[PDB]
Formats: sequence, C-alpha cells, structure tokens
Amino acid sequence: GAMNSSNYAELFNNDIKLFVDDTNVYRVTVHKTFEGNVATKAINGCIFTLNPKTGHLFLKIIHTSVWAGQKRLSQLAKWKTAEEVSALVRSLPKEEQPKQIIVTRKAMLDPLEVHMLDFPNIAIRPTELRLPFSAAMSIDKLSDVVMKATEPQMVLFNIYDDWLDRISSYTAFSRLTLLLRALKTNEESAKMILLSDPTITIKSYHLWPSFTDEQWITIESQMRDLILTEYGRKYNV
Amino acid sequence: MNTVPFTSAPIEVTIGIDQYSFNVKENQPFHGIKDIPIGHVHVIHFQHADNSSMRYGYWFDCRMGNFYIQYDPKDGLYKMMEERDGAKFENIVHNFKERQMMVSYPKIDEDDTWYNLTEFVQMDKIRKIVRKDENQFSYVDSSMTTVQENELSDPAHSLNYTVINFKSREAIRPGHEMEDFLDKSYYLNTVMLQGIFKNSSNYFGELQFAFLNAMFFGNYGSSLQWHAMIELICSSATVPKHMLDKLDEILYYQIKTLPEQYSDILLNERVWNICLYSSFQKNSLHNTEKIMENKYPELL
Ligand SMILES: CNS(=O)(=O)c1ccc(OC)c(Br)c1
Repeated sequence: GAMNSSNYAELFNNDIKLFVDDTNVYRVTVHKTFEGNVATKAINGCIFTLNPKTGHLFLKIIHTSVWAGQKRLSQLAKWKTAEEVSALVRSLPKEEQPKQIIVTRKAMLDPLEVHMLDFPNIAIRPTELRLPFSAAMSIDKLSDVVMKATEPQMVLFNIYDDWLDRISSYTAFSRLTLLLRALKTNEESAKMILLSDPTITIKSYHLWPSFTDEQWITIESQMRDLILTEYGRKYNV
Repeated sequence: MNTVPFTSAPIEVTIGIDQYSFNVKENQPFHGIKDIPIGHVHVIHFQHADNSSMRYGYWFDCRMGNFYIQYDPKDGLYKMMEERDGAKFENIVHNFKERQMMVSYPKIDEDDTWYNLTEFVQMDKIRKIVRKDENQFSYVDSSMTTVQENELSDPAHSLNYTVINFKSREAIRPGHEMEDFLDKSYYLNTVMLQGIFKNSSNYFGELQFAFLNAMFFGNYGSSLQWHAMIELICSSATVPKHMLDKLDEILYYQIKTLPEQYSDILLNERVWNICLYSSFQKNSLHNTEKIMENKYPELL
C-alpha cells in the first residue's frame, strides 16, 4: 500500500525501487501583461527519479517546448511525468527495472498506474512521508543542467556522491533528506552552511562538498539548527 | 396473457413477480400467478419468511415455454420447472383458474414501468450472462458473484457480465494514456459498443439487467456492473445523441422504481455525483438529474 513510518526501512532493502517526485516538472513565472493582466512564462523543469539505496538519480529534463500549444498544463505534467518514467523503466534492462515505484504525490498514482499497465508486477505506491525532494532544484549543479538545457534530456547523477563508501544507505538518505529539508526551509542559509568554508570544495564529479566524517557531523548539526531556527521564526516559538 | 402455476406453497414466502410482491402464508392455498403480460421478460423471485438470507429468483419469458414452480423440500427452495406437455399445462392451469387459487399480475393500463425497465433486456442475452443452458429460464440469487469479482469462486454459478475496467490495457490505447483515461470514448465506442456489444441496445440490456438483479436480489456485483456501465458513458466525451437520450430515460425509471429505503445500499454516491455534476455528460441527463435531485438529494 502506502509507505510511511512503520515500513521506513524497506527503502534500503535489495528490491529495486524508485521515488518519483513530480513537483518540478511544470514550473512557471507569473508576471503582469502589458494590459495589466497576468500570464505565466514556463521555465525548464525536471523529473526527480531516485534509487534511495544506490543514490542513482535519473534527472529527466523537461524543456518548455513540451508545453507549447498544450492546455491544462498542471494535469498534463502528471501524465508527462508518468510517460517519461514508463519510458525509463522500458529503457532499463529487466534486472534493473524497479519492483516498486513510490510517488511523492497521490495525484501521480493513476497517471503512473495507467502508463505502467504493461508492467503489472511493478507496484505503484504513495507515501505518507513528507519528503523534501522539491528542493532538488536548490542543488546548484542540478539547477544548472536544467536551466541550460535547450532540448529534452536525461542526466544521470549520484545524489550521495561517494558517501556510500563510508556510510550506509539508510544514513545517506537521512543526510540527503536533512540537506534538502534545510534547503527547502531556508535556501540561502543552507547554502551558506554548505559553502562557507572555501577549503572544502565540491569535486567536479560531485554535488556536495568533500566533507570529512567529522565535518559532516558539524554540517548535519548546523542543518538541524537551521531547521529548528526557521521553525521558531515561523511559528514565533 | 400467461400463467406460472405453483404446485403448492409449503413454506411461508414473500413472492416477487417483476416489481410487485405479495406474502404467501405457509401452506396457503396459493397456486400461482395469472395474467402475466406476454412480450416482456419477467422475474419471479422469493424471500423465505423464516430466513430472508438468499433472495433468489428466475428470469423467464413466457414465450419460450410453459413454466411452473414446485418447492423442493430437499434443496429447500421454490424451483422453476418447464412442463413440455402442453395439454397438461392447460388442465393444471385451468383447474386453479376455475378454483381462483391464483394472484393476477396486477398491471395498471397507464403503467409502462416494467416495459421501461426491461425495454432492452432479452432472454437470449440473460442466458449468456447466466450459464445454465439446460433451462430456458435463468436462476439468480443475492450471493452470486460476477466474473470480474472472481478475478479479484465457483465459475458455474457466476454472473458473466461484460468486464469493464478503466485501468486495463483493453481500456487504454498505447500512446493515448491520458486521453483515453480522461475521455473514455475509445473504450465505449470502439471497444465495448462496436467490439463487444455490437450495438447500444445490447449494452443497455445488460445495464438494465444488472440494475434489476441489484434491486431485486441485493446482488452486489450486479450493482457494480450497473454503476460501471453508466460511468463508462458519462465519462465518454463522445456519445451518440440517441444513446444519451435513452440512457436518461433508462436511469429515470430505475431511480423512480428504486425503493426509497434501499437507496443507501444500491446507489454509489461517487459515481452518481461524478456522472450528474462532474462528467462530460453532466448536462445531458435532464430527467435523471431531476428525479435524483428531488428524490435522493441527501446523496448529492
Ligand atoms: C411433472 N409434471 S406435472 O404434471 O407434475 C406438473 C405439476 C405441476 C404443474 O404446475 C403446478 C404442472 Br404445470 C405440471
């Protein structure tokens, strides 16, 4: 059924699975028209498909051309997302296709179910978890590849960099969620935490800086403080 | 007019004939039902007094044979029989009619209710949904599951309705995933109508039969089949004008005939609200929306 706190550790077992987050598929800037009306301008989007175990991120870039002359774009975006996931599955060898796909929004369930009717043995699931995958576009290198794309394009990343050499996937995912939660609650402060020390750099083949084990503990505490801080600023606590 | 004579009524039973019904007391001198309109299918149905579990009944057409009902003390129910000896049927029927031991099918001359509920129902099709070819009548009860139900146990006793499943490869064209899910006209017109039913009459007949099995037997799978066949039309953007007009008529009479007090169990709130207010055909079922709103507004 649905993924929640009782069965959190199923993400890290050895059944291949993907999270699908569709929040940044359809992105617009709302602006005033000369006539004083309001109009949207779409910008490039991306499907965030992630293996939580391996960290393999299949970042499908949604160029604004895919919306031209289309109506009801928020609805199309769910079905566009479903089309591209079903394409990715179909592109993978069978031993690499997911046994389950977990959607971060219930509105993706039916689109994705209907596009995966050829794959009856792949479970399509919602989750009760509030995951911060919408902040994926706060990761500079991902945001860069999206905004520079001139055409539809898939780029493959590892969102855990080399972390799994040293920590487990449960722990890697927990770090990632905390990073993204912080970038979602206060992007500027989160980026300041991450990049304040020039001597820790991001390797060309990585998304995040090359923090030592001890420095990640610092960072992770500073990230929790940030999320705590903003919680108080928000609610006046 | 035709006659279904009864050998006797040994156990107290509420007897149903189409939309009428009357109580027969245990061993009451009841010898059957007379003046049944030739030209329609009919349904004679039972609910035992001592155990209202299992409503059960027989669909029949008086044109297809001489039928009578004898209680079976071993199987414990009123069983429909066919008497092939025509002469014997006339003598059996003529004594009971002279001794006035029979209830008259009580049709009012202003009343087209049954014609309207069975307009498109044919025995030949009933008998493909209810497989039991050694009889010209068809047995149905409350508990019989449908073929799709069995997909989600005894296949001989199922209701072989036409499977409708909106999240099925049959229903969804490759490359038209969204278009075909949000607008079911493909599934309705090409798949169901042209492909499976051949015409809208055959479609409406199954729908009308599903409603009747739901209403008369509380057969849950029939009610599912009824709602699916409605929802399939209402969720199609492109429906022939004559089909929508007839559908409105079909549904109006079904809602009109429904017991007010059974509405909570035989009427799917989601399907109806969707159909009348959210679907492509929200504005096209004028008679049905009017009766539904004036009779069951609570549901809406
Ligand atoms: C077996 N044939 S029969 O003669 O016993 C027979 C019995 C009862 C009937 O209606 C009550 C009819 Br009609 C035929």
